[PDB]
Amino acid sequence: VSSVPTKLEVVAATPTSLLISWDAPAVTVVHYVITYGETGGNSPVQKFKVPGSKSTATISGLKPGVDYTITVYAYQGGGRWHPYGYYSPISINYRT
Amino acid sequence: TVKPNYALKFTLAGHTKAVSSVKFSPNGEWLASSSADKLIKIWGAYDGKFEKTISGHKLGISDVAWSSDSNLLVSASDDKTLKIWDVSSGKCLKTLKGHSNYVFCCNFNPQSNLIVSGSFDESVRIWDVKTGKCLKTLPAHSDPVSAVHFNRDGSLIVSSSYDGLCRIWDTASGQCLKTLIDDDNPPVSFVKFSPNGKYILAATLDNTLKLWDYSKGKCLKTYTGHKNEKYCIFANFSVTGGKWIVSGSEDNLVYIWNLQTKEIVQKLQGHTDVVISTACHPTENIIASAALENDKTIKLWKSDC
Repeated sequence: VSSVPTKLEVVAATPTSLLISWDAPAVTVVHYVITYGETGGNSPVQKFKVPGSKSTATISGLKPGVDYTITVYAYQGGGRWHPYGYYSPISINYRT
Repeated sequence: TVKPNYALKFTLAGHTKAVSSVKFSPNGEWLASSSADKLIKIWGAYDGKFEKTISGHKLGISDVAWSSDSNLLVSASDDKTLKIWDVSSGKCLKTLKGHSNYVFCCNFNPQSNLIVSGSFDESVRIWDVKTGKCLKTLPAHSDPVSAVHFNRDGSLIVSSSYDGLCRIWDTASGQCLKTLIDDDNPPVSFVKFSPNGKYILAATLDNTLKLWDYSKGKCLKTYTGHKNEKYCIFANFSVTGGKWIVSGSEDNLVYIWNLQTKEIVQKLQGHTDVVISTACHPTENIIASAALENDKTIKLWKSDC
C-alpha cells in the first residue's frame, strides 16, 4: 500500500545497532518519528525524532539475536489550516 | 433552563484562503483575523464592515493577538517569524526572528510589554515588545506547541503541545511550576486561562474539552458532543452574559455549553467548513467565528442572553 517514506531498509548492522535509510519523498517532511521494539513483543516501543532533511538514522542499544520491528512515521506540518499528522507509515523486520 | 439565543447578524467575506484565527480588540471596537492568504484583516465588531488589509508575512498566518490598549497586533506565521503591527498605520514595527520553524500561536501579556509564542520547534519564546528581543526560550515540549496564554496579572504562562502536555510557567524565572498529564496522553490542541486566572480550559484531540483547576491538578468539568480530532480549535469562556463555554468544531458548527451543568445549550449552524476559531466580545454577547478553506468567511453572532 501507499506509504511515506518508501523503500525502508537496513544499510548496515552490528549485533547491537542498526543503520537504516529510506527514500526522501518529493514532498518535504517536517520531521520523522522512528519507533522500534521487539517484533510481536509485549514490551513497549522506544521512539525518537529525525529531521525531515535527513533520510538516514542509527538505532543503538538493541539486543543481539532478537527480531525487531522498525517503523518510520513521516509527519507533514504547516499552519492551523492544515491538520498536523503523518502519512501512512512503513515498517520492516530485522534480526540482529 | 436558561439558554442563549445567538443569531447570525453578519458574514465577513474578503479573505482569499482559509481563515485561521479571529480575535476581538479589548476595547470591543474591532475584530482582527489571520488567514492562510498571508493577510490580516480588520473589521468592525458591531457591524462587521471591512476596515483594513494589513500584510507583510511571506507565508500563511495561524494566530493573531491584540495588545491591552487595542493599538498593537502580533501575528504567528509559517515564515518562522512573528511580526508586531501598529493597527492604526498597519505597518510592521518589529519582526521577531528565532523560532526556526512554523510559529503557530502568540499572545500579549496584560501589561503588553511581553509577547509569548509557540512553534513547531517545540519551544516557547518570551519576546520583548519595544526591542523585539527574545528574552527567554523555554524548552517547553517535545512536539509542536499548539497554544500559549498569560494569566490576568501576566505572572504565568500556560502551554499545550501534541506531546499531550499542559505546562504552567513562571513568566519571571521561565521555570515550570506544574505539568498537567493524562495517562492516555492525547494531543492537547488548545489551552487558555479563565478570566479570573484560577482555571484552565484545555482541548484534547479526542473530541473533549475539560475545565481544569491548576492550583490543584484536578479536572472539574468535561464538555463533549462536538468533533475535534485533527485541528487546533480555539475555545472561550463566555462571561459577558450567561456563563458559557464556546468552541468551534469539525462538523462546521459552533458549540456552546453550560459551564456548570456541562450541557450543550446551542449549536450555531451556517459555516461551510470546519470552524477553527471562536472569539467572545469583552462587553457584549457577541460571538465571532471563522472557518477553513471551503468557508473563507467570518461570522458575527449576537444574543440577548
